[PDB]
Parts: sequence; C-alpha cells; structure tokens
Amino acid sequence: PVARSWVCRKTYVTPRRPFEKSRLDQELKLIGEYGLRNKREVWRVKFTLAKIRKAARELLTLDEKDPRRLFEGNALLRRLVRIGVLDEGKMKLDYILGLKIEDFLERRLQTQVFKLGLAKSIHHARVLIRQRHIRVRKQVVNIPSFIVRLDSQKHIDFSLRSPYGGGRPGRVKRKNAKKG
Amino acid sequence: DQRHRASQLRKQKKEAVLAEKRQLGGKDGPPHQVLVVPLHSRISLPEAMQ
Amino acid sequence: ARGPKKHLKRVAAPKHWMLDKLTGVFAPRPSTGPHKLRECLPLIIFLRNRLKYALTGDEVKKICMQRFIKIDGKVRTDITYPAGFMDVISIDKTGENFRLIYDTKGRFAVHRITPEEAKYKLCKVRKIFVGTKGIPHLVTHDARTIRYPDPLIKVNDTIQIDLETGKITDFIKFDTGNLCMVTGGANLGRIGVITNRERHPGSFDVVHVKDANGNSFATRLSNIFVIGKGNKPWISLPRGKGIRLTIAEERDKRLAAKQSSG
RNA sequence: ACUACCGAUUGGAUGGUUUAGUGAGGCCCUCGGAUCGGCCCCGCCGGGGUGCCCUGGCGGAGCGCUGAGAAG
RNA sequence: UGGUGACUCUAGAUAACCUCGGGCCGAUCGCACGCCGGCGGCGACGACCCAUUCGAACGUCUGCCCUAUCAACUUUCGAUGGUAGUCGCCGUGCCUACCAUGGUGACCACGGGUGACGGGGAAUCAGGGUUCGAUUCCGGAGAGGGAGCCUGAGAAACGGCUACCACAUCCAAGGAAGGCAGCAGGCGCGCAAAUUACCCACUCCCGACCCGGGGAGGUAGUGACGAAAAAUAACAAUACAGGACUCUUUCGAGGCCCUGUAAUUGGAAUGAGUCCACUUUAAAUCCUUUAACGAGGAUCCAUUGGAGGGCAAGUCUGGUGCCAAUUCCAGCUCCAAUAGCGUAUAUUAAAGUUGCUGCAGUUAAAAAGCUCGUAGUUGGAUCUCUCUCGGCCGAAGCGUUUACUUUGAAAAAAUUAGAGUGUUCAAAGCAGGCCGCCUGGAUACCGCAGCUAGGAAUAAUGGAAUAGGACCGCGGUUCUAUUUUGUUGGU
RNA sequence: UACCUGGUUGAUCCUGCCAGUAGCAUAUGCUUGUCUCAAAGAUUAAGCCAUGCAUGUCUAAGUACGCACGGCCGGUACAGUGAAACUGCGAAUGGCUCAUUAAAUCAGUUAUGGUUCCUUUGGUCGCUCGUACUUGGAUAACUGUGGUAAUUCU
Repeated sequence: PVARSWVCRKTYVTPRRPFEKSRLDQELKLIGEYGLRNKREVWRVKFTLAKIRKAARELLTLDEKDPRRLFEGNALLRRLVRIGVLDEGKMKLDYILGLKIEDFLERRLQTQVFKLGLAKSIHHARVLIRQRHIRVRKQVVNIPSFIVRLDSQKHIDFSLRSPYGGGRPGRVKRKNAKKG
Repeated sequence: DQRHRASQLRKQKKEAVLAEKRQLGGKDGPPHQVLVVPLHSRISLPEAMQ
Repeated sequence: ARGPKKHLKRVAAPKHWMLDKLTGVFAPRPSTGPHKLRECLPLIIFLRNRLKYALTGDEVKKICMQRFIKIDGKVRTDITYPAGFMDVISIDKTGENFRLIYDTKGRFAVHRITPEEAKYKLCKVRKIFVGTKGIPHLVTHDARTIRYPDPLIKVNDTIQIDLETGKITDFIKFDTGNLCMVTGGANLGRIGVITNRERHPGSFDVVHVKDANGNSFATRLSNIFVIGKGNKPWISLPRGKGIRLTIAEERDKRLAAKQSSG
C-alpha cells in the first residue's frame, strides 16, 4: 500500500497500416503547415478529434429530449466553442461531425503566436514560446501545444522579463556590448 | 506426485550446489585466493589492503 | 482475521467523508460509539477537513485535549469519536454550534445553529421493551435508553429530548401527511412529507414521500426520520431544504450566480 | 564415435492410499502428596472484671482437625 | 404489562435451588474546598446485567474451468432420516445409543486434472465475444511439514509454547538455542526483478498516554516496466533557382513581391551544463525562483531498423571464390519512426480459421446401405375482479399456475463513462474563486439470482363427457356455539 | 475507420492455411540531453537464510524509604523530578505471499425468532430485612552470597 495513484493514459494512437502514401503526405502537410516536431503531435490531435466525434455520435443515438443528451451535448458544445473550434452560432451536435484536425491545430499557442505578429514564422513562434518570451495573461507559458481559449486570445503578449519585451538585454548582447 | 518429483529434483540440485560451494575456501579445501588490481594511478593500494 | 480490525484504508472509507486519494494510506477509523461506522463523521474529519481549525491530526488532538469540543453537551476528547445524525457539536470558545444533518447530496452539512437550538435533539426510537419490575424502556437511534417513556410512543416515532437532563420533551408519531428526512439509500438527505406506507410482512416496509415541489420518492422504513409535525420542521434546515435539484438545474443556478455575481 | 528406447538387480532412496501393530506431546478424569500454613495441647509468660476466661511474641510434640499444593 | 407476520418473546405470580475450581450488592486514586461530629462538588479507575458499536461464526437462494481413455457413488469405520442424550457460544450425525434404509447421479453425480485463491477489475471493442486478473481495495488461506495446546473478549497465534518429521546453529560432548511467504540484504533458481540508507514531519495505529513507540507508513537511492510534457536551432542580408503581378506580341525590364537552396556573411535569443543565494524539507535532494559563467563545424556532432522479389524505399561501388553468370565481406544512396528503435516468446485484433450474432460438408477438409427405433429439441388454426366488517374507500379471497416484459426499493470505494476546475499545457489532482467572503468535492453505469407492484400480447399448463358439474333454495346425519338461561347446579 | 499487402498455376478464378501488420505482456539488444508521474524476486524454488532492525506503553488520577537527583521546617507519613520493578493494557491489528482450495473460496441476496462479543455510548449500580475512622499473608525492584563453557538460565 502506497499513497500514489497509477492512473495515466496514452494520448495518441499509432495507425493500423504503417506505410500508406496519402496519410504520410497529409501528416507531412500538417507538420509543415504548423511547425510540429513529429508525427505524434498529428496523432495526438487526431486522437482528441476522434474522441470528440465518438462522444457526439453516442449522444446522437439518444432521442432528442433525453436529459443526458441535453446535458452532455451542451457541455461538449460549450467546450468546443470555448476553445474557438466551433462558432457560437453552430450549437448543434451534427456540426461536431464536420470538424477537422486543422481547427485544433489553429488553436495552438504556436499558431496563435504566429498569427498575432509576435513571430516572423511558425518555427520562430515555436522557438519564441519554448524560450520564455511569450506570456498568456500574466503567466509565462513554455508549451507550444497550449490550446488558447477565446477569452485568452486577446491577452497573448511578450514576457515583461524578456529582452524582446520589457527589455533587459540578453546574454549575447551583454557579452558583445562590454567588449568596447 | 508432481509436487514430490519436483521436491526430489530440487533436493538433488541443492545438495550438488552445497557441496561445490562448500569446497572452496572452507576447512576441507584450499584458501580463497584473491588478486587485488588497482586500475588507476590515483588509487592508493596500501590503503585498500589495509 | 483473528479478532477485531483496527485500521481503515482511505479508499475504503465512506465516500461522503470526501477524503482525497493521495494524503495517506489510512483513513481516520472511527471508534466504537453511538453511531455506525459507515454513517458517522469522526471528529477529526469535521474539525480539520470541514471547518479547517486544524491542518494536521496532531493539532486536532491539541484542540480536543484542551476540552473545547462538546458533542451533545459532553466533552468528547477522543478525536475519532463517531458523531452522527442530529448531533449537536458545541465549541464555546468560538461560541459556535453545529448540527450534523445531511446535504441533499448525502454528505454532512456544516450547519450553524442558534445556541437556543443547541439545547435539544431529535432521536428516532428504535425499540421499546419492558424490563424487570415492569419498567418501559425506549432505545433510540443513537444508543440512548430512556426509562419510563410516554405510553403513546411506539417504534419509529421521533422524540425531542433535552441534552442536559436526558429526558424526553416531546414526540411525533409516524403518520402520513407528516414530515421526514431520508437517512439512507439513494434518496439520502431529501426532506418531504409522508404520503404512504406499504407494509410487507416478513420483509421491509416501503414509505412514500412527496417533496415540496411535487417530486415523489420511496425509501425503506429504516431510512425514514420524522423531523417535523405535518409540514413544519422541528429543527433548522440547511440551505438546500431537502429539494434535490437535477444536474441541469444545478448548472443553471451556478451560471445564474456567476452572471449575477460577476 | 554420437543420438535415443527396453532393462534383470525385492538394486538403493523417497511419496500417496490403505491392512495389522506400536505410538511422542498436550488436554480431561481417578489417584498420589514431596513441601508450606492455620486451629487445638503445653511451656516462657504480660492485665482486667476479682485462681473462670481471654489479650499478644517465640518454642515443643501430637498420620488430631485440616487448607493450599509440585514431581509422578 | 408491552411487542412481532409468527414465541416456548418481554414483563408478571407461586415452590424452591443457587456449584468453595464460589455472581452482583466499590476495604481504590486525584483536584478544589465549603456548610450546620454530621452533611457535600467535580472527576479517574473498576463493575453483574440489558442495550449499542466493531465485528465474528454458523446457515438461505442463485451463480465456476477442463476431463467418460472417470458411469455409478456414499453406506461395516455416519452414508440419508427419526427419538433421547453428550459436547459446543449456539441450530445441526457434531458425537454416542437404538431404530428406519435411506441420500446423489447423463439436467454429468462420483473421481481426476488445472501453468485455479475468488471477486472489484484489465486488454481488445460496432455488437456479441475472446484473453488476462500472483499483484497495493474487499473476502479467504498460510507462516519449513503435520499435530496439540497456554493466556485471553478474541488465536488452534508461530517476530507464543510443546512434540514428531525434514533441515540446520553453538558446545569444554555434559548441554543450549531455531523458523525473513516482514524491511533491507545474501545464496540458489533462472530469460526474468532495486539500498544491509534517513525519519515518525505527514497518514494513521497502539499504550496508563496532548508527551512514548511504529522497516505500518513517509522520504531519498537503483529504475528506458509504463504513461505525460518536451531541446538538438531561429532570423536578416547576399548569390543562384522557381512562382506570381505591372509594363511589352514575345524576347525581356522589374531597388515588384513571394517562396526555397547555400563549402557565404552577420550579431540577436537561449537553454543543456558549471555554480552563489533563497525556497523546498523532519534534515535534505529534485523541481520552481534568481546572481555569475555558459554556442558557430552553435565538435554542446541522434539513434534504431529496413530497402536493388510485393505495403515506404536503388538502373549504385569495391574486394573474394565457382563455371559473363555467380557463395562470402565491407561500403554509398534512399525510406520509416524518433529519445527512442529492433528482436524472441505468449497472447489478442484483422478472423465469419470455432461461427449465438455468423462458417461449412456434389466435384476442394467433411452427409451414414436403408428402414424401424427412448430420451432430448421442435410443434397447425381457434376462446374479447369481487365478498364481508370499520372511515365513495380501507382490510380479505384473489383471478389456474408459470415462463416473459415493466416499475419501485435496495445494491463498497478505487477503476471506466462523464460534470466543474488555466496542474505554465498535459498525464493528473480534487481542487479552488473574489475583495474576510464565495464555493465544489456532481451524475451515469453496475449481468444474473432474489424482494416490489403492474402488464396479459406470445408460449406452456388446468378447469363439466361412467357427470358422485356449477348456482339456488328444502333439508336429514355427525361433530361443533365461548355466549342473549342477574350469582349459579343445568338434561 | 467494422481497412488492408503478399505467398501453390504456363496463365485465370477459388478453397485453404501461413507470412507481413496492429495492441498487451515478459525478456533482451543498440541508443539516450531536459522535465512530470510511476511498476518493480509473482512466473522457476509456500526454495534456504549470515547480520541489523520490524511491538511497545504513564497521567493530577494503581504501587516510590534507589540521595539517581532535589527545596522545606524541622517531631509535621508522603514537596517535586524520577531509573528499576510489581500491576494494567496492547502484542488476535498492521505487513507478506498465493502453496492449498472447484458448490469449497467468493459475489449478490437473506437469517440469527439459533449465538458470542474487549472496548465506546446509554441505562442499572441504599430495590436484598441479614476492624469498618480500614482487614490478612506474601512477593519483586533493592541489599547480599552463588552455580554453569554457553541463553532474555536462574
């Protein structure tokens, strides 16, 4: 007996057929578009989408006024809207079955740092977050895959402690400036 | 019968092992001879053999 | 085992205690006492995990050993003493009084009461019997025996009893049209009015209760505690008045409170 | 030369059912009675009601009455 | 008296009994002292009995893998039942005495096997299933193997005792002591598994106890079992190469853009490391926070496998033998996943190759000479609520009995499903949120069997045909009213 | 996501098994920078164990003539702290393993109207018609003499 929990989950699925050209090319498309480190981030987002689709299908097998359908559909729709993947005017479960991996890829912190003009590229965005220059609200966030909510979209900025931000010069610049 | 047969074979193996391990370094056998080799020049061998 | 077990694992503790998984291997393990193990709140869980007067069990012992804690008017120094339904906890250093009555979700409320309401308690009578020299005795739900009860008091009635003297002050019979709180099963904590009692000989009777909104639910007769006469309760009730809201209405009231306050 | 079967020797050793016999150790019962103590008797003896009795310490024997009780 | 669905219950009354190995009826200890020698306030400890709590132990109903190359078993020696007792905490062949001859079995008894502790659960997942569950929760069992006790409320206790069997330690040889399937650690076994560390600070347990103790438990150490996040570069200019757009029929021009590739230049950003200080903690470590140093081949250098027969991936090179074809060896190039990637074995999915869902049997694995022929399995059509006593209702018989369907009660947590919640994200956790206050710690699922009250289609079953069949009244015979013969004897 | 690729013929379709593939377990090889959690002598041998530790315990409140310490006030029995020892309680929990065990265990359901129960909590505790302003003998710790090679022996 120990005061430990052993509850833990794999968060991705390896595909059944390893070598098919269309899936490889589409994965490479997404990796290049979004600056992902490897195929496993594609598999991770694909997994969360598959989970959400299974939940929506099992809710849709229920009859229309079933209270579990109303409660759990409202919760699922509210969460998908809250991370900005579904529009607010599309609170219908069937629209969940229309989504794509690219939406949850657009809601990453890497992509939102790229689209807000703090970075010159998507790879510059991953590097910018990973090196403690990006802060959401007033919290330094180091994780590229941090999914940004709609109330947190207008609050992504530069760390008040970063050289590009508040302004203490970095290690290289302070080394070079003291040579002369 | 399976339990008894396994016990018989285990007794055979353990008595053979006990005889062989008893031979080395005991009263009826030759001393256990040990070679100490220091594999660096920073190792103070007289400290270890003390 | 070769004799009584003395330990309680945390994951085997009662769920309504609300203990978390990773604090320890063990749960506080109530002592033997006036309430069952699965239906009690030990004093350490109340005074640490609910009221947060103490942060560890050691200073729960420090609060107890100063004789600042009373259950039903008596100084209880044991930190795992089993307190249960309708118990009146008095802390006169802070000048606070509590009654251990259930939530609508089946957990022991932190329910603050008036010092005037701390004087009495309601006990469900559990057996009546005649002892030597023809003396009527009454055994309640928290192991009290009262000599010479009123002859009108039968089993399953509720007695209002005075904590200082230990003598019966009043009683309520088990009738229809009469107010009860559920003390077990899936409907635990709900408060309503008795409407029916379908008797099953050699088996368990089932009592039908109607909520203040019109919701109807049944329980076993052992799960019924009469708490008022007719429609008005004889004690203070907690915030939720025994009306179990559905999860949709819980979500709606939570969002309405967020929108109004914030 | 190697691989693998059969196999006299009741070969020796061990085990599981059982026939017959023995059976350690504990527990119960019927005894037993090594020791220890009191009561009774006497002696050294203190006071009173005035030699009747008892008061308290030690010693002496009595298979007298016994009570507790180990080995077996 | 009081109770239950039902007592030989509880309470009452009488006659007594009441075990010397003996049942209660207080020769106990603390703290404050005060009233009119006598009266006393708080406690502590003991205690017969009854209740309660924590159980425990016996039973009820239903439910388990493989085997017929196990078809009859139990019964003298208890197997099934009866009566009386013994013993036990109690019900009981538990045991004894005497009777009865019973009890179980193809609906698989009895016997044997299992690489069998059982569940909660795990993997897969359209669904049905298949496989796993030694293992932290619950229940069982054991302490080398058997056996028997002591103390106690509780043990057939092994970190108690007494024997025997198997092992084994010390010895002055007479004697003495033993039991890691506790925590470490060792040997052995093997394909296969960590430190003879620190602490009661946390969680809780025990004791006379706020104070002592705890290899339970916590903490570090080893740890690529496994799961989470996540570096190994980014940008600018320059030079070539593409692709757009303006102007030209085009060639072409674009200080017109955009995108790539560099033995090209350039300083900006930083961790990995090294190392003060805090913080952490029982004391530490780690993390988190912060000084200082810390990057150009940023040599601070990513691996593991596979490809020239098919899923991704070759028109390649050099040695070496054999008769240009051709055995062995070292490379290049490409592809895949990536701080991970191969292999063996088992197992599951593809798999409808075990088939209920859902397979087959002319010629491919496979349907028998033919008929008769138990059990079992299956079976045509048909049939549209009341009687009494107490306040229009409650009690009572239910109506043939079932199988089926539904409802209600009740049914550990953890796990799973799922609600809420910026753990910096997540895997998690059960927390948190706002200027003392405001909150959460939801909810579902939970085969079958059993209780509960409805439904009456579907499928069984029964109800009058030698009528000794219903419904009525008239009865006759036998037994029988608890009272309407003040108190009574009553034929 | 109810998914495919290949293998018997000169060539075609089929049956049929297999190989690849994916998951889960064990092992193992090569490689390994950061950080969070985290299984871990089950499988074979319920095999055998060196050494150390794993179970002890005192309040105002059972017993204090150990100066082992320590103030009074002095006839005041005992200030106070208190080792040892007697007494009480615990050691029947916890921890380990899975050998046994196949209607046994175990789960759900029921029963004790067929039983016991330390403790906690409540009741009962002048309900008996019959030296007490306090009873008796011991025994530890302690002092002292010892035995045996040897023990938590005495």
